[PDB]
Amino acid sequence: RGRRDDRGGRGRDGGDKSNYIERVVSINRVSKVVKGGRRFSFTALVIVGDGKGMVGVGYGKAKEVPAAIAKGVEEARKNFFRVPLIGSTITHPVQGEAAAGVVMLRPASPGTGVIAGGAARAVLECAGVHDILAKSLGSDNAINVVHATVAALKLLQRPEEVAARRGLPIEDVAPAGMLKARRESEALAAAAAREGSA
Amino acid sequence: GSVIKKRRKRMSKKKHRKLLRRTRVQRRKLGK
Amino acid sequence: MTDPIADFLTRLRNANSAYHDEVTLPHSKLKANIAEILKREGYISDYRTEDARVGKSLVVQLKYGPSRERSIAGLRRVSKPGLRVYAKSTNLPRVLGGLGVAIISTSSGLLTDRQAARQGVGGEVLAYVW
Amino acid sequence: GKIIRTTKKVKAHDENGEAGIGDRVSLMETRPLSATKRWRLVEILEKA
Amino acid sequence: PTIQQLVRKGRRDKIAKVKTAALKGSPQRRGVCTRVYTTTPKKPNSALRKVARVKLTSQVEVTAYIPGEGHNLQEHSMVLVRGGRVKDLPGVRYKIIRGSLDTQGVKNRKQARSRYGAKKEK
RNA sequence: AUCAGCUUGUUGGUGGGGUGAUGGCCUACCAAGGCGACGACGGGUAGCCGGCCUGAGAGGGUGACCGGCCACACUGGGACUGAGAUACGGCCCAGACUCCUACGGGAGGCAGCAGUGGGGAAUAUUGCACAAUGGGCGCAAGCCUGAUGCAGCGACGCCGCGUGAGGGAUGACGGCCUUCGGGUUGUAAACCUCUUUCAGCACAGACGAAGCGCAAGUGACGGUAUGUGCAGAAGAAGGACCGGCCAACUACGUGCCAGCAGCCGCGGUAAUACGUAGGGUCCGAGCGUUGUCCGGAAUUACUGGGCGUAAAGAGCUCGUAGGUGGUUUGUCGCGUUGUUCGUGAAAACUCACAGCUUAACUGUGGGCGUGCGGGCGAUACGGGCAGACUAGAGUACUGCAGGGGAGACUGGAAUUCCUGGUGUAGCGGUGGAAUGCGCAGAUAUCAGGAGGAACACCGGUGGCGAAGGCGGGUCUCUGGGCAGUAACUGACGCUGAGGAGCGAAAGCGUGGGGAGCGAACAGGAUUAGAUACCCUGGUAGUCCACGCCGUAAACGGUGGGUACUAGGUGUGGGUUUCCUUGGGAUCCGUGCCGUAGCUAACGCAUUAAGUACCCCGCCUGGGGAGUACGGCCGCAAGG
RNA sequence: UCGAAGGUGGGAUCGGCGAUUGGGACGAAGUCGUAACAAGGUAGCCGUACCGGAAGGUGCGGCUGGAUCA
Repeated sequence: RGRRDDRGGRGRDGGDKSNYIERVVSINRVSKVVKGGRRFSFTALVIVGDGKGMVGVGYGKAKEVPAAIAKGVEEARKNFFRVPLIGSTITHPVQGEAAAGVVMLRPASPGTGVIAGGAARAVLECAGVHDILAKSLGSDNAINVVHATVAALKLLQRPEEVAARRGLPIEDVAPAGMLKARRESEALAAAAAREGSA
Repeated sequence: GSVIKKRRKRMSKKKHRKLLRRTRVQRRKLGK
Repeated sequence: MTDPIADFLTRLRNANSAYHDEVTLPHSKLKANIAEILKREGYISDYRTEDARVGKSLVVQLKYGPSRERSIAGLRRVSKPGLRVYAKSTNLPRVLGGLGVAIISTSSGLLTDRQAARQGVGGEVLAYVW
Repeated sequence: GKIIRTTKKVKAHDENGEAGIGDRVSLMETRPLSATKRWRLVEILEKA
Repeated sequence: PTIQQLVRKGRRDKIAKVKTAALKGSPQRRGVCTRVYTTTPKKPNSALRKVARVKLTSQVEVTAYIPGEGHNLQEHSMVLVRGGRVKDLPGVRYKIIRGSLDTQGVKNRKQARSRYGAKKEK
């Protein structure tokens, strides 16, 4: 990924809507032996997302690096994924496993900061979280820890969803501090939203 | 798995057996 | 047969994982109290106690959602024989951030984590379900 | 956290020989009555 | 595993794995140097490495490497050996301090400057 | 436990003795215990703690300062004095050492504060005061105090401040790159105002003392801190690093050299990795290196790991301690839990506040002190005791299947030899041959005899056994399994550290037996050469009796038990409902395919590697090495 | 009576050195072969026994982590 700063007198750079947040996690040239030598190709693990908390995971195969990055962008574009939150935190401590990828995603009080390793830091920095506390146990990789983090975010659910599963009136599903954090986060959603209307 | 591990182990074992052939006598008498 | 309640919750994880409608069990007192707690929190739908070969039996129907999806998203026996886990009042261990619940058998009977918090008594855990 | 069952071979003092093997005796701590005989037993509960 | 098996016996750490046997848990030891011969490393790295084997005060016989361009030390110099690591010659894991008791600092060294012991230009 | 037994004042009793006090503390007698796989007795190391460091915590490391206990005072014994003794600057004795001696005999004791030598990578002055606080004696004054208070020394640590500020160009001199245009150093510099902390020189000069004192004075630190003045940018910056991780790049110089490096790895005349230069980055009175510890390391995994093939399931069972325990009524309150009392010194730690120009620092008030003991309460769960139950477990009864085992007797086909026929020159063997047996009568064929071993066909993805393993037949003795009824007992269950037993083949001992096969051992051939394959011969062995040994890819590479989790189709054992052998249903077994789920992947998949509980074994990078040393078993090989 | 040191005695146990010797690790490159990986040119491996300059070879039983398919 070099020589991107450019000014063209051509038709268009085609800049348009959906200015999302896009992170390229790792690139390892992938070789293939054929008759008389090696054929080098490229893999780019592409994270895309918006600051609401919708995450994509794309996996680009091409024999050029920006081609593989662009194919990962289109593949994560094809496949988004909804993550439920509280304010800008996570709901409750989970462990995700993608066959060797263990990631523990635990919430924290706000202000602490996204503390995670670089793959999980990528998937969570694209997402709508600002203050959680994760760790990547096992598998020491990028692909399995990204995919394990997304499986960990599939083990998430709303407080309300849990209440619904059990047919119980909330209050009765959460404890009270987390309901107060719901009041804080929806209150600042009201303040920034009504400042957004004017 | 592979048989290479098995064969390294067995090389050690063989060498040792031989070493006890040749020193058999000597170990008996030097020990007695 | 070494742990009764592990076979109970084990049979609920298997019958929950394999999309079953009901389940049948050897009835006992402690399984009746756990079945009554999981009634009162709504993780299972309802249980009925039959008479059968020699003893009574516990037939639990499981509560599913708007399609085939499950309400009990897991069980885990923690106060297991060999490491029976005890809990003072300071912390009735919170489960799944509070969204899950903790079946805690205090001196007043069998309670949940929240009931062990407000009523001011602790003294066990048992399995906690989310 | 394993609740370990442990034993303790204390030594104890019967003046009247009221206890025998297998009994459920009480104990109470005393003055050091000899080299590790630091217990005397009152109100023996059950005999064998 | 089967927690009563850990109540019986289990779960101890492995081994301290001591790095240097200079002695005493001491950072550098002065030493009488003998036979300052120059060696040949492993196969991807071919050169001549300027080692000297040193009898540390701690009575042990070791073999240290002399960093820098050349060595002021001849036979029977009082060199101050610290512990290091040179991959390249097997069994030599100690480095002689340059700019020390006997062995003078490296001359015209102008950039590295703390290692190799070159004093500042007047 | 590569230390399994130790102990004879040793274990208890009585009478004395001793002590401030209980007591094998001591003694006489009597009794003969006591302590140990919850590790006794031995070996190694070590002062212990409040704490400190690290860590999300759990935990790991450590025991410096400060504080609390303990032990010792040249080495080793002993008492005396005294309210109280390891009696550091006491005594007595014996040692080792230093010293004085008129040679008769004496003297010493820094592990007090300084200080010297030595050892060492390394650790300070032979300081000044009792003004303050503590201590002693004294009616008091007062005297003593290397405790203490302070000072000196070392960037040894932690914190604070300084080495100037503001202006200043289409950006000078110089430097080094360059695409030869220029670009960087660089607003930085020179210059122009301004301000001076801190060092400098002046003069003033403390608090610490609501103190002591009956004397009139008294502060070691101290003419220090600190004030108010004067002069002037005036006296004040360095060290590492710039391949990757990991903020930061260019040229020149050497071109597998000289060197670098924490790991990966850089040097073979165009190195952003070596050396020098510019330039950048990061820190800053410091900055790098080495050592030691925690972290990252979920890499000893309680929290928080594993064992089909990656390291890892004992060859297989039986069973001692141990761990663990179905249904249900009562009782106890040992585990658990609630509450209150006591305690966890101070300091530290954390929160708030106050004090020093700020901070480090210090103080005040909370919390912490995760614990332990006493009182009172609760009884679900665990446990104890006392009971009850029949589903687990075992027994009885009726059957049923089977190379389960041992002993005994016996059967035929085939190979070899033997005697006798019939009968001749080849047979045997090979990729091709030759050693070899023959021509003395072989191989071939017929009749008879000996002797040994193995059991064609049935017989296979089939049966039985715990695992090894088990197939000619019959008889004798004996072991287990399965189903059916439910007659009995009433939780008697599960696992099982050590332990005993069984355990292919090879091998070992003593005595038999010895047909075939056959290591070793010959010859032949092949080959460069065969100490090999292939050929001809061939001893131990293979066989039986009696014992050893204890190993295997002893493999399902899968410890044992239990409950549950879509199915489909074979086959083995047995009960029953229906068609009337067919189908169904059921309990136990063994295969092939297959969902869910699981796995690193292959795969597994109701006979789990799925979901859970109980107990055991075992693993912690590869070699070194299942080896040395030591012990145990063994006739030895060896385990 | 007890009793420190001293003396005599025979042992335990921890080490240091020892001529010679066994193996082990590394070295580049030397000599000798070619055992293993493809049916590796005789399928490999386990146990054990015997033999051989060496890798190894053979026997007895086992195993697929074996092959092509009579």
